[PDB]
Formats: sequence, C-alpha cells, structure tokens
Amino acid sequence: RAQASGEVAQTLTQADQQLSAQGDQVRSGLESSVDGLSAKLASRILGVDV
Amino acid sequence: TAGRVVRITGPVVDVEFPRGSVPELFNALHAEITFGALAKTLTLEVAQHLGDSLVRCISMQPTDGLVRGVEVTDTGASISVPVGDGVKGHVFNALGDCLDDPGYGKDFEHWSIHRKPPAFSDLEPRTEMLETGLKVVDLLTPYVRGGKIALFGGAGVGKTVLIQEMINRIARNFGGTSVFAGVGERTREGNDLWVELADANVLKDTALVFGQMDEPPGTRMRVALSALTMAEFFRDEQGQDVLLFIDNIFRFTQAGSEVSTLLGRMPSAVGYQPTLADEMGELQERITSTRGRSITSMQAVYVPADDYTDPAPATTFAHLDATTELSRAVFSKGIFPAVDPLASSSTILDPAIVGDEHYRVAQEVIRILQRYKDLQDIIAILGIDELSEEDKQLVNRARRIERFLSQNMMAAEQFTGQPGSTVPLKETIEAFDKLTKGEFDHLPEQAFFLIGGLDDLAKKAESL
Amino acid sequence: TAGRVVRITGPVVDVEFPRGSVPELFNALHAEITFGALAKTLTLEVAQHLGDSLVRCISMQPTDGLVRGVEVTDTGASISVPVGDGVKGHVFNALGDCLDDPGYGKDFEHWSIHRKPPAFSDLEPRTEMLETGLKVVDLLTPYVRGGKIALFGGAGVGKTVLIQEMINRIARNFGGTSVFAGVGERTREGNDLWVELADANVLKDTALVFGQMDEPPGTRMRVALSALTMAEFFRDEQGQDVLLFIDNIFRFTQAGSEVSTLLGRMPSAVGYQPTLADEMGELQERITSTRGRSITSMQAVYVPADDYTDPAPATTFAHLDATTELSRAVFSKGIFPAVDPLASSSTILDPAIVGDEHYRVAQEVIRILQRYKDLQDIIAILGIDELSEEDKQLVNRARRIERFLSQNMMAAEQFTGQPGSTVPLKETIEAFDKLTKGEFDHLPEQAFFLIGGLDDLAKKAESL
Amino acid sequence: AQGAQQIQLMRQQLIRQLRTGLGAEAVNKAAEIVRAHVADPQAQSATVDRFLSELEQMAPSSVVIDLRAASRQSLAALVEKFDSVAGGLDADG
Amino acid sequence: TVGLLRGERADEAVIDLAELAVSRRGEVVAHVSAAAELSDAQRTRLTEVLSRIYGRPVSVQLHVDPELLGGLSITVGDEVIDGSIASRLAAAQTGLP
Amino acid sequence: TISAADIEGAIEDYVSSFSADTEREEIGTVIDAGDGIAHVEGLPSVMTQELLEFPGGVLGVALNLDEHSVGAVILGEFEKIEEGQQVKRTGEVLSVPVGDAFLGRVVNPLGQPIDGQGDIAAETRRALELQAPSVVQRQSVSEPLQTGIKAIDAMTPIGRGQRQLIIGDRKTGKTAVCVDTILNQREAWLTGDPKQQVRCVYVAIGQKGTTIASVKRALEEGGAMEYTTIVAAPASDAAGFKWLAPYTGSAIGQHWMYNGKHVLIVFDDLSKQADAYRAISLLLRRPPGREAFPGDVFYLHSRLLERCAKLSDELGGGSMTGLPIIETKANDISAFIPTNVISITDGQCFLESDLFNQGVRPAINVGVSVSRVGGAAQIKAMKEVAGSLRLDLSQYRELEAFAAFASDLDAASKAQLDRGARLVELLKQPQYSPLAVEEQVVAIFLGTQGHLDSVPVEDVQRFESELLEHVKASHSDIFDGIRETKKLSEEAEEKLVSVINEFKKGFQASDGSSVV
Amino acid sequence: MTQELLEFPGGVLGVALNLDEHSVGAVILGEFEKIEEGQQVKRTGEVLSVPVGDAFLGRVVNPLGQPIDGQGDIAAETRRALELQAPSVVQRQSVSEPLQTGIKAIDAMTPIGRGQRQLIIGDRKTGKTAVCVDTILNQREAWLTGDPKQQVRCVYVAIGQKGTTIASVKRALEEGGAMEYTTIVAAPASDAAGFKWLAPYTGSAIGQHWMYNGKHVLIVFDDLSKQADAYRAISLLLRRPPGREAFPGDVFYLHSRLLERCAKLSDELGGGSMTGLPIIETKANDISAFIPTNVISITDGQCFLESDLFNQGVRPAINVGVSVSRVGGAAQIKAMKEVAGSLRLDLSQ
Repeated sequence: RAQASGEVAQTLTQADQQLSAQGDQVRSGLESSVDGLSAKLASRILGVDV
Repeated sequence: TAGRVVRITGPVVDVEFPRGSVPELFNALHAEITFGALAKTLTLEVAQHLGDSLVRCISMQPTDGLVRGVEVTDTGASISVPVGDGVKGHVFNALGDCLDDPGYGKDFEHWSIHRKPPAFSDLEPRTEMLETGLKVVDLLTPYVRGGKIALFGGAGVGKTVLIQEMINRIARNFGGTSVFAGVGERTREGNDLWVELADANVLKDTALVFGQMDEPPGTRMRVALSALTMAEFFRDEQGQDVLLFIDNIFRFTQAGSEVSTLLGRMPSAVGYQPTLADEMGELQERITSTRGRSITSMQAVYVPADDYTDPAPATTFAHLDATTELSRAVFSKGIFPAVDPLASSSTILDPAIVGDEHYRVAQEVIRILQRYKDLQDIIAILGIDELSEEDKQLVNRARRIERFLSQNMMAAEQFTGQPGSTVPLKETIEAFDKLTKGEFDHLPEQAFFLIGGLDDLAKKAESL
Repeated sequence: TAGRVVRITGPVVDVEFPRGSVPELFNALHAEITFGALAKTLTLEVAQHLGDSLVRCISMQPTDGLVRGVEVTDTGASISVPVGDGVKGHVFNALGDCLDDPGYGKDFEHWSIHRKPPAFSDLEPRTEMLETGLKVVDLLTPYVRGGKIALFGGAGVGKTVLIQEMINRIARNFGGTSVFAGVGERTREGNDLWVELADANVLKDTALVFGQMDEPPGTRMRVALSALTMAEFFRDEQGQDVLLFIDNIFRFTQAGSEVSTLLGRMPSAVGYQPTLADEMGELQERITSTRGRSITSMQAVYVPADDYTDPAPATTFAHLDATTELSRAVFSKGIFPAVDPLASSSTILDPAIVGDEHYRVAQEVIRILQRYKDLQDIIAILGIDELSEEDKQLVNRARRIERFLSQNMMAAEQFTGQPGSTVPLKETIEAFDKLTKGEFDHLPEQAFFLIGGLDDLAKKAESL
Repeated sequence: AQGAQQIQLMRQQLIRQLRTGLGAEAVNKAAEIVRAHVADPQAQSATVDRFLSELEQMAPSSVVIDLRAASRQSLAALVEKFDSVAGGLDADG
Repeated sequence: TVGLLRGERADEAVIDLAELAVSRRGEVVAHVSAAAELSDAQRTRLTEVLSRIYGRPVSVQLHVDPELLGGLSITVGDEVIDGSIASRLAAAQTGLP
Repeated sequence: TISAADIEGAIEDYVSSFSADTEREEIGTVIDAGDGIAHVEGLPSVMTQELLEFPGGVLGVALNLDEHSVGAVILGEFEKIEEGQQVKRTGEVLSVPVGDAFLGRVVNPLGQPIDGQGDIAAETRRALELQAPSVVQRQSVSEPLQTGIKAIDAMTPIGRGQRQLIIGDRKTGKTAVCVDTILNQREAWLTGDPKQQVRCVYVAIGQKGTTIASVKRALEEGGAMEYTTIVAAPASDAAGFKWLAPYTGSAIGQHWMYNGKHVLIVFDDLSKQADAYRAISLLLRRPPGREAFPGDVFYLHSRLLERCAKLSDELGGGSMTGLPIIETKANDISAFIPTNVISITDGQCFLESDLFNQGVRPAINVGVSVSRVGGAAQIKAMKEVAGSLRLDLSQYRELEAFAAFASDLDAASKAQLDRGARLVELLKQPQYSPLAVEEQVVAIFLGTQGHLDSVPVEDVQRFESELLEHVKASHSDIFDGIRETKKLSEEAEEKLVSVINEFKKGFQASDGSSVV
Repeated sequence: MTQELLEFPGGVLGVALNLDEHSVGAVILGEFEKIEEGQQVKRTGEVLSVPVGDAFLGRVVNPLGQPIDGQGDIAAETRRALELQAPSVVQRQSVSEPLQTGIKAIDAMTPIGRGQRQLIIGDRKTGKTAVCVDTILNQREAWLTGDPKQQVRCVYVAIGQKGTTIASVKRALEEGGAMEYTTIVAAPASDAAGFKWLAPYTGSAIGQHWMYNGKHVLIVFDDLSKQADAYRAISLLLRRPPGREAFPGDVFYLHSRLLERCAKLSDELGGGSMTGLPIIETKANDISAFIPTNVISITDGQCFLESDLFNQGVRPAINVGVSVSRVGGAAQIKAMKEVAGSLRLDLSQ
C-alpha cells in the first residue's frame, strides 16, 4: 500500500511536467486558430461577412 | 363575476372580487394552474375578508406553478363531500375526490363539511353502554354509545387487527357501518390498510377518507371534518349506528396550528392556535347520539413528550370517555387482542351506570391482576418456589384471568377458519365472577387461550 | 455626484445617492465627523439597498457626533487590508492601519476583505497528527496539522489561558508564519499577548490584528474577515504554511445579531439573525486548507449561558476537525485546564491513523470516565462503600485518571507558581495504559493532580 | 487506478482551461473587429435594418394589454363624468 | 403638476404625463435606444412593424445612448427586445463553454 | 494526449452555433436587495417558484409574489446584485437534469458538476416538485435493504421503500451508519441483476467542504463511487442551495426509481435543511410560528420524504429508500424538527452518546428504536434467528442492576444475564466493515442459539471475527446455501454447529483459558 | 448631531439617540413631567458630556455631574465627553501592582490588581455591597501617605439603589474617613430611566479624568443589572425591537464599552490606571444566565457570592469553585505569591 501510493504521487509529478510542457506548446498553436475562429464569430454576431 | 389572484405566499393565496360578488367565508374557490408539468385545478378555502374586496385563502393543493392575475371562480358552497350508500368500499381524499377510481361519485348528493352539531333539544339525557361483545372491553373498560374512545399502541401490538375487529362488530351486530379518517396518515400505511381491509373483505362496508401527509395543512385539517360529514349522513338520513375511526387526532391539532400560523395569527401557550379549545370542540361535540341513532368514535391520540398537561392532549382528553391501551408485554404472552387490563380505563365504569355486580367483578379483576403485576418481579428474579402458599394460590388464578381476557375475535377468521365469538355482557360478568372465586383452577392455562364464552371453556376443557 | 446621510440609529446609517451613482453591496463609503475631540473621518460599509436610491450601511468607528445631511463619498471598492511579507511583526486594527506605527500600511499591496471560499475541487482531507505535549489533548482530542481546531466553553472557563498556551506550544516550534485575530477579546489579554510575543522573539514572524470588544459591531464583524484576508495571502500567494489563531469567533455572530434588528430582519430563535448559518458559513469555509498549502486554525468559541444547545455553538460544531470542550462543572473541581473528557472529540482519532495502542487506551479511558460519571449520583447518596468490588475499583481508577488529565501549563505560572511541563505522546500513552490497568492504584489520589509526566508523578508521590 | 483518474483530472483541467481561454480571445477579438465595422454610420443604418427585417419576420401581435379596486372604479366613474362635461365646455372652459 | 407633486419624483412624473397624453391621443409609446438616430423612412418602418406587433398604433421616443454600439433596443409596456450588438457580445461572453 | 483539432472543433462548433431567438419576453427591475434576497418589480406573468436569471448570470427562485413586486431568494453569487438591474425570466419552474451519467459524480443542487471532472451527459430533465406516487400506485414493502449493521438488520430492519430516521446527537456515528449502508451494496452491485442492484444518492446539506471530501474518499476506497452520486450543498453555498439540496437529491432519485431501479437516498442532515428554510422565510417577512420556523415546515419535510415509496408492477416495480439523518440538541426529541420527522418516518434508530462512550458502537439504543415495517423486511433465515433477540435484550436491560449480586440471583435468570451481556458484545461493530447478510445471520446465531455462552465476554468480538474468517475459508458452502435459499436449513445448521465446536477446540481466551 | 444634548424649556436636558428622516428621538435626562407638545427645543452644540475635576472628591452627584448632597455648586475643572474611546492595545501596560482589599478570602485567593476588572456577582443580601464598601474603606492607610504614585481615589456609582441605602453608604464611608477621596454618583430608584442608564458612564468619565492625569482610581458599579434594565426600558419606549430575554439587541455593547475603558496605561501616558468592580445581582442563584455570562466574559475574574455558603458561616461567601482571577499571582506582592500560591486549587479540591 505504501509503495503503490508513493509511485502514484511521483507519477502525478511526471504528468504535471508533461501537461505543462504540452499545454504551453498547444496554447501557442491555438493562438493562430483563434484569430480565424474569431472572424467567423464576428460574422455570426453581425449576420454579415465582416 | 369571477375574481383575480392578487398575492401568493406559500400555501396562502389572496384573491380580489368585483365589488358586489365577494364570497362568504369557508366557501371553496377554484383556480387553474396551466404550466404543463404541474397542470392542476387548485382548490382554495376562504379564511378571512381583508377589506378592499380582498379575500385571504389557504390552498388544499400545492400553490407551486400558480401565476398572479389568473381567474378564480367561486363555487358558492363550502367544501363538499359525497354522501350515500355508494360511498362505502371506496377511498376518498378530504375534498371528496376518489383515489381508488378517479372521477367516481360525481353524481352523489354532496354535503357541506362545515355544519352545526345537534341542537340542545336532540341529545340523549344519559350515557348508555355499548355492548361490543369483546370480554376485556365490556368488563374492564366499557365503551359509551356515541362516546369517544382513545386508543394507544403501535406496530407489533395488533392495532390493525383491532380496527378490522371493531369494523366487523358494527357491521354484523348493530347492522351499522364504519368510516375511517386518515388524518395525516403515512401514504405507505394508507396502502397497507386499503389492501388489509380488502383481503379481510370488510372494505365492502367501510368508507375510507385519507388526508395524506404529502399535502398542505389545509387538507390535513379538513379531512377529519370530511369524514365526520360522511358519518353524520349515515346517522341522520340512513338511520344507522356508525363507528368513526380517527388516526391520529393529534395531527388535526398540529395542522390547525400551522394554518393559524400561515394566517399570521398570534400563537398561544406552547405555540398552538388561539382557537384550539373551540376548534377541537367543533369536531368532538359533533360525534354524538341523537333520536335513538349514534356515532361512536375510536381516536388514536399521540402524546408529545409523554406529558398529559400539554394543550394538545389536555384539550383532547377533556372530550373522550374511555381509554384503551395496547401493550407489547401482553401481545408477547399470546393474549389477543392485547388490551392492557390495568393501563386501560373507562369513565362509564360506575355502580350507577353499570350494575353493582359488574362494578364489584371489575374491581376484583383489577385487584387480582394488580397483585400479579406487583409479583411478576419476584417470579422473574426468584422463581415461583420463593412464594408462600397463600399468594401462589392468587397467581394460580391471575394466570387464568389474564388468559381468559383473550378472545377468538372475528378478525382472526382470515387465518384460524373458525368463526369469532360475541359473548353477552350477562355471561362475561358471570364467567369472571366464577373465575375470581377459583371455580376453574384445576384446568390448565391452555384451556383458557383464545376461548370466547364460558360454555366454550367447558368444550375446550373436555378436549384437552 | 456623491451621496448624503438621511437617517442614523446607533451603528446603522442610511444614505441617499444620485439616480445612477448608487454603490454596490459591501463597498466602503466615507463620511466626516467635525465636532472637537470626536472629529475623525468615518468609514462605513454598505449592507442593503432599500429602493428609491437609498442604501443602508454599518459604521466602523462610533457614530457619535455624526449629523444628518453630511456628504458621503463612495470609494468604489470593498474595505481593503495591506498584505505582504512586511506585515509580520506589526499590530493592525480591523481596517488595516498599524496601531504601533501609524500610516505604516499605506505603501503595501492592499486586498479586498471579501472573496468567495476555495472551490470544492481544491480541497483534500488532512490526516497528519499535530503533537502539542498536553496530556489530555494528545490522548483524547488529537489535533490535525492543517485542520480546523477549536476550544469551546462558557464565560470564564479559562479559554484565553488555554489558547495562549497553544500559541506557546505550537507557534514557537513552527517554522512557517502565523496570524492572530482578536475578535471581541478583552483588550488586556491582547496587550499581554503583544508584550509576551515581544519578550520572546516570536513577534518577528507573527502578524497581529485586534478588533476588541470596546469597538462597535462593524469592526467586530469585519476584523475576523480582515485577519483571515492576511492568512489567505500567506496560504495562496506564498504557499508557506501558516497558523491562524482566532479568539473569540462567537463575537462575529454576536455582532451580526446586534445589527440585525436595526437592519430590519425579523429575529429568529433566541434572538439571533436569521442569516446565522449562511453568514458564519461564508467565513468558516474560507479558513480551509487546500491541497499542498496548509492553514492550521485554532479558534476559541464562547457558549452563551453554558448552553451547548444554543444556535451559535450548535451551528459552529459542524465546521471542526477537533473540539476541546471546556466545562464549568469540571473547572469547579479545580481540574485545570478543565477540558471535558467525555464531550470533547476529534475526527483523526481512528486506529488506522493514530495506531491501535493509542486508540485502545483512549477508548478505555473514556469508558472508565463515562461509567464514573454515571455512578456519581449513586456515590453522592448511597456512598462508595455500597458498590460492587469491580465498580469501587473503577471509581478509584477514574478519580485518579481525572486528576492525571490535569497539567501544569507554562501560561499558568501566575495561577500555580510552579513552572510548566511538556509530556511526550508515547509517555502519555504508556502512563494512561498503566493507570487503566490499576498499576498506580497504590498511590494517593492527590499525587496525580497538576503533575505532568511519570517522572514528576513519582517525585510528587515521594513528596507525600 | 485512482492515480490514472487524477492524471485524467489534470488533463481535463488543461482541456477546460484552453477551450474557454481560446473562446475568451475569440470573443474579445470578435469585439475588436465588430468595433471597427461599427465605427462609421453605414454599418449602423444597415444593422438596424437587419434587425427591423428580423422584427417583420418576428411573430405578429399576441397580447391585448398594449389603483386598488375602490379607488380604480371611482376614477373610472370620474373619467365618465369628465367626458360628458368637457365635451360641451372645451373651447374656453 | 409641479404644483402638486406630494411625494413623487419629477422625471417620473413628466414621463407619466407624456404616457397619459399619448394614451388619450389613442396611441401607445415605446422607448427605443441606439448609438445613432435612424433615418425618417427607417422610423416609418419601425412604426409599420410595431403597428403589427400591437393593436394600437405605437409612437416612439428615441433615447440615444452610445452603449448600444450596433443595433437598437425597444421597450414597450414592460416587455423588451434586447437587439443591441453590446447585448449580443455580453451573451457571447457569458454563453461560451 | 491533448490535440489542436479537438480544441479548434469545440470552439468552432460553439461559434457557428451561436445565435439568439430575439423573442419578445417580460422583464422586471430589482427594487431592493439585502442578505441573500432581492425584490423584483414588474414580471406580471411570473409563476411561483420560476427561475429568474439576473444580469450577473446569478439565479433566483421567485418564492413570494406580493401585489407590488416579486420576492426572490438568490442562489449563490448574491454580491453581484444591485437596484435597477434588469431581471429576465426563464420560461419554467425549477428543474434539474437526470440520468445514469450522474453515477460517481459530485453535483451542486442545480445538477452542475462540482468535482471538476468535466460536463455531465444529462439524459432527461425533471421538475423539482412533481407529484409523489399516490396511494393507488404503491405496493407493500417486502424486499430487504441490507444495511450490513448487526444492530440494525437484526432489530430495526429496513425494507426497500421504507423511510428510516438515523436521529442522534452530534459525533455519535450517524454519518458512519449511512456510509456503512452505502458501502455494503457493492456485494450486490457486482451482479448484473437489476432487482438486486441498489443505487445510492448521498445529499450533504451544510457540511464543511473537507467533510464531503472525507465521505467521497471513504466511498472511493470501498469502490462505492461506481454506483453513488453525491449532492453537495456545503456550508458556503447560499441558503437557497441548502434548501433545494434534499429536493434535487430526490428529483435525481425519482428518475432511477420510475425506470424500475432500486434507490437509496441519505439526507445528511435535515436539521440544516430546516435551518436554511427558516433563514429564507424570515428574510421574506413570512410569519414565524414555534421555534421561529414558518408555518409549513412539516409540509417541507413531508413532501420531501413521502416521495420515497415502493411502486407497483405496472410502474416497473422500482423503489426509493430514505435514510434521513437529524441532529438533536442535548438528546431532546421534543424539539420542533425531531417531532415532525419522528411522525413522518416509518422507523427511528435513536443513536445515543452515552452508549457511544460506554463502548456500544454503533450506538443504536435498541431499547427505544423501532421499525413499523418489521419482519416483512427480513429474509426467513433472519426471522428464524433474530425473533427472540429484542426480548433477550429487554430482559437483560431489566436485570442489569443485579450484575453486582449474580451469586444470589436464580439460575433461570442468571443464564439470561450471562446471555444478555454476550448479546450486547455481539452487537458491537467497527466502522467501514459492513457484514453481508449471510455473515450477520451466522453472527446473531452464535448468540441466540447459545453456542457463545461458554466464551468470556471480553473475547466475544474476537471469537465472532475469527469464526467468520474460519468459515469463509474452510466452509463457504454454509454461506452459499444461506444466500441462495434465503433459509437456514437443518443440514446447514447441523454443519455450522459441528464447525463451531471444531473451531472452539482451536481457540483461546485473553485470560489463557479453554472455552470448550 | 447624534448624541447631542438638547435643552428643553424647564432647564431639563435630553440626548438625541435616533435621527430619523423627519424627527429626532430623544431621551429626557431629568423630571419629564414638565414637557408639553408644541414647546420650544434649543440645541446645545455639545456631544453628551459631564463636568469633571478633583473638586468632586467628597460629593454626591446626579449623573449630569451636578450635586445633590445640598453643599452648593462644584468647581468643575473641565467638561469631558462620555463616549471617548478606550485606550488601545498599544497604550496599555500589564497589571503588576495590587489593589489591597484587606479581605483574606479575596486578597490571598483571587487577587485584585490596579487596572483589573473583578465582577462581584451574587444574589440578594449576600455581601456584594459590603465587599465593595470595605474595599473603598481599606485605602485610607495609603491615602494618608499623600503620594500620587500609591494613593487610590474612589468612585462609587449607585444605580437604582433606594435613597436611604445611598445615605447609609455615605455615612458608612464618613465613619472611616473615606469621603476624603470618594465621589458618589447617585441615580436613586426614583430617577428616570435616562439617569439610571447613564450613571455608569459619567462614573467612568469622572474616573478617566484622574486616570489620564496619572492618578490611581477605583470604580464600583452597584449594580449593572439596574443599568441593563434601564437601557431595556429606554430601548422599548424608543420602539427598537428587543433581542433575547426582552433586552435590546446591543446590551453587550452597553457593558463592553463601559468596562473596557478601565485599564492600566503605559508610562508614556502618566502610568495612571482605573480598577473596575462591577456588581451583578443574579436572580434564583444561577450564574448561567444572559446578563451575568456577558459580564463574566468582559471582566477579568469573579467573586461569586453564594447565599447557601453565606448562611453556613462562610462569610464572605465566596464560592471557591467558580470564583477566579485571571491575572492571578501577577497582581500580588512576592510574599503573598510564595505563601498563598495554590490556595484556590487546594480549596476547590
């Protein structure tokens, strides 16, 4: 029980470094996409091709 | 002519009417709820007039989904409930709507629930004993014809069996009927009772009225007055004797206190409504005999905190004439119908009202059982061998009296297949007179269980 | 643009604003007092909107000398408190200005007093035991490192001595930071804390906040939220673990009850404000420790009329991991620190967390003291000579156990003259294990009183 | 198995953060381009027209409505007495 | 009216007089708000549609305000149309996953 | 792993769906606000209990409808309210989403996820205030709800459909008795049969947040988070969420019930339901009655509890079982809320702190607790054993004072004293260890058949726990036979007594004596 | 202003406690009989104040600081506002020096120090007044030294006492020469609920004026139950909704801001102090009642005088279980700490 619990605790630190590294990359990729998605959203707000 | 809903607060609704068309108080008003999942016809009872043609009402059904400004139609009569022989064998809510088959009974005559008790000139000028034919009841705690009887007990003490018994007694001996008022009854218990009275096949002579706990305190208050208005028709127009059960009369007091609080009136001692001793009176004074016909009542009464000084029991025990108490310590001995012979009491047990012989035999039976009740501790702790010979001869009689109170009641015919007995009063006073003098001590306890009358004791003794 | 005062009643002030300028709930307003020795700027917190551009507020300084029609300026934000590292080693009033060095906080980062508690996703239960070296506390009510811990008690049962002993035991050793909130505590014991913390070195890392019982209800409400907004910065923006001491957390709910009648809320049971549980809950939930960032809370709760049924104690008990419940009935026996062994409790006292050796001994000690408390009424009338040999042996163990739960605390130097002592958890367990098995039944009863550990118990038994 | 669930919780925490955080840039960037479109009145008079044609497409009239009873009935009676009086008196009366 | 105000607020009183006056004129009033005034023909359209949303003819009081940075809002009785671009952007911000 | 396609697709899918119906609707304005209440003028077509939405995204319930203005209690984010705010009405009375996706989730009273584990796949929606099953739609209670507590299932049985009250003082184990009940059901749930599968809702009202996390962690460790939903109204949430929390737990429960599942609801605890409704009602200036509660508080609890029932075969034969908890001040049972719930419920397990201290844990007062359902909720094998147990404990409670003088007591009752002291030990039980029915029938058998009479009192629980481990190893066929036939057949009884004697020869007492 | 003195035309005064949107709700501080509707009121321009000075030594005064002993007008040094704030946590100093009562059962067992509050709670006729008057009498041995760093001045505040009881206290002090250094504030039973409410505050103002000037002061309040009843009467006539036991909501703030204003100052404020002995009369001998458990929680210790100890010859009747002083042996001379150091715990055992 103590060994399996200790391995889960260290595994959560391994996930935190993976997800923060991949999250910082993927938020940069999405900043390109969101400018394109925003132009569609403004056309839905107005009802015209802004 | 119709009114408008003008304020809503919880179960309380205020309505406004055209100047000339204001309804009389205690009229019933109908209002529609039109949201799909909550679609209803809401029934309002008029409580007060606030001026400006406004009328203060309480709702007999949940107000949830009601909208301001909706139309309200006055029915021009009080809450009204169906009356006739065709009421028997059906289950009704307080408003006179059937639960067993919706829309039944629309064609019946409808009576107002709010109507006066008998005029002073109509009352019977003396109490008369009711010969119910149960040994323990007729001897130790005689019931009063058109009186009220408190009942105490719970589950695992035969209470539903005593109810089936007393229904059979009225139908078969007096040619009467019963009405049952579920005044704030658990919905599960109301279904267990409806099935139990159907399986017993007694339902065919009983009208069931249920005010469930699920519904606002206007309904749990008005159910008792609804059931009593069905019993009043059977007394007055059909000319039958009637037995009105109320379970439980405490919830009629409580529901009255909660309606008085929703109406914002100042609460009295320990929080009850200021009308309490009148509001209970308008129900209890109405249960009575007139012109040779009678409404007997049995009333399960809860006591809060077990104290008989609290205004809810202390108002209730002013009215009722007899007190039957069921005991698990008597049921566990096999002694059906499990009426405790010492804790139960009656106010008609006096030498002036019942014969001098009956009073003597009742005082002797109480004395013998009171000695045995004192001795039970010595028996349990030290055994019968620790007694003398003078008191061991008393216990030899007390064991047999405690058994001989037991009866093959008609409610047991569902299981035992043998019919139930109905002993004359003049036999049971002889049987306990002979038994207290010891003329049967040479017979074993098994000869006295479930026995009925004295000529039956002779037939079981020669069998054993 | 700004408003004006319309109505004044004690601590409650109503203000009126131009049509669009009406301030939000919980903004800080300012008003000016101009008479002589009372001349000050007054800060004033928004409680309600009354309609027609009226707003109702609660004053922080006393309203004496305020005048109708004076100008009121909305600051556009809530009351704000200085937060940061340089807060440690200073004493603040509720409003966040330093009493021992005026103006000191003006150049810090300021935070709003009011914020929502941490979201349910961020909470995890805390299950590491805090050792304190008090016999009864470490045995029967073991404390939780990162939990919420409390003292309860009636007026004058020594709560302010026990909390000053908890500062002295825990915060000395503790390597993090600490905060003390004086919520309606008596000012003298606030100064006896400030000077004791300056005579030791502990003030170098301690932030003190004082809103003492001389101040009006506005500050007695907001001082708890102010000192908590200092602790919530040390928990959140720094992750450095923190001790939060509160004395007395009842005064928060009391001050709410003092304004509630003037704010125009109908009073509930025993005169408390109806918001009580929601108003206290929005404070108590903020004190929680979220995953990986500990607050250890230690809070003293007053108990009106010693009545542990009273709504304020009875609400507060839901919020706590360990409760050390003091009692006047134990204090009257001289058993200092006067914790009730039977009412006091902890959630961490499970054999999976403390180990079975602790759990067995704790449950045996409680069994003995419970059987003794049941026998006291027999012993007071019929005398100890009447009991069974096993019961008389148990009473002689219990009377020794009760006294061995007393201790010479360090803060009780002025109460007893003797210096203070700390008893290890293992020695505490071994000593009560021996006591429950009678291995000290040959000692005189007075040897165990105030003594501390087994080496001291022996030395006092040799003194006799 | 609970460790694998807590990794999935931290992944879903990041998914939640990024989808809403993207939407917050999308909406504010849509407000920047809308604010630029609206800056001259050729957009306003067209936009009220897209709305007004939408309102001609909106459902036709469905409500007839378009001070306590004793004072209200008294005011109605008073207004009926006024209507007869002023109908003769009006031109200088 | 200023002679007999007795407890009311003056701006609410003069707005109640105008409502009374147009009701006596056989019409109803809607309060309309936009960033800029519409053209006269566009106001005739607004009248032509409201005269189909309600039984009586509707007059309009245009309360120009810059906050409704595109579109307009219409208040009549105590029912409204939330037609402004500023309301659309608030609904986009709040309704987003 | 996280990808740009899914994050772009979700945002584009909202963006391309984003529009407004522009529909004509009624609006009111906030005229007043204080302390968790707002008053709204206008809204001529609002209905009692309609969800109002305020402009800060916060919601209110429109619980009072005066002549001039609506009175609305505000759900949660009260600080965001100001005079002159526009109030929109949603077109519906209070509703909650329902479905199987709620299993293992923690939710706020509106059915929004609060555990942070993403959005919930709502299956259907229900109004909070639909009619309870009427007296013609029900069926008699006749199936056990196995609690797995010896002191309950042997003396105050719970049948599925019953409403059983766990009334006690604070820190007497009320939450521990209900967590043991929810944990016990895993032994049924691992089977596929919908008749045996019980599904559990735990409704936490006014707990602190870490106490709800502590219960969740205690259900995770037992695996009960496969089949249980937690409705969380922690003490921080506004009085409106505390007042709705029982109703939304019931409104989730009813959807599983009406589909022919079996449900268990625990309400923890209805004293804080009542105290939250009193707060709302007194702020709305509604008239106070006794103990400051508004008039309708019996109806508040009753319309909640009377929705627990067993349905007939025509409604798929489902059921819902209520375990309401309440807390009693200084052990009184004459206060307003305890008196109301004791009259509404079918049975009442009084827990008492005096028995909790004396060692009798869980602290069921077997001398005053009762169940109006009784034997209809017990399997035949349990009636065959437990039928004398209440009588034995009543005779022992009378005899208890003679323990000082047992030499002089007559032997026919000295045996009843030695029995009763062993039954009071046999009824003790450690927390988070619920016993399956097939193991508790063998536990009560040891005492009631008198096989335990030769064991010294201090060794009884160790003897019970050692025998149940022994039988569960060498002779599981006794337990299989009990479970599969529901009857303790004479072959299983003769096998069991042979194995009890064979175990006694292998046992030792804490004083070192033999027990044979 | 809020709590401004009003002047009514009979020369009687009042205080403006409620300021409504259109009227001022005032309490009359004197003979209310002379008031008529429609007569004039003048404002005074002064927040509620009292005259103060050392000229008050030996005098009996109305709560407004004017004399009733009949010995002519008082040469007051200044006015002082009744509601000046208590000395804050930074201005106070630790209690370290004793207030000698000369009663063994107090001075050894539950000491009183300069700047402590010690509640003399008890039932009717148990010695409450007798302990306090004996305490004021014992100080003469110090006063005869003429040294301002050890002599104690006294104030005795009679609230709701009958006039012959106050005249008995006065001559019981004159028998011991204590009227050389005592002031009496008298709100006798006849006087309107304004005076009966106000008497403790004017006592605290006359006291504070000597305290901040570096003198040592002792205040006796006799008894705060009659102030709490007078504030209940004032609040209910003003129609404020009552809280628990029909008291005003803020009956705690009536007593807290009275008793917190007496403490020991730092040497940076002359080092003067004020010592408070409030009295509480508990009905039916229960200490666990609303008002007594407030004042037990505000003060620093209890001398609970119990009638069923008084009757059995234990006089003065201190219940040694409940009685305590929370400053304890920090407020005793070294010899008394060595000799008596455990005596309360030994007797409670």
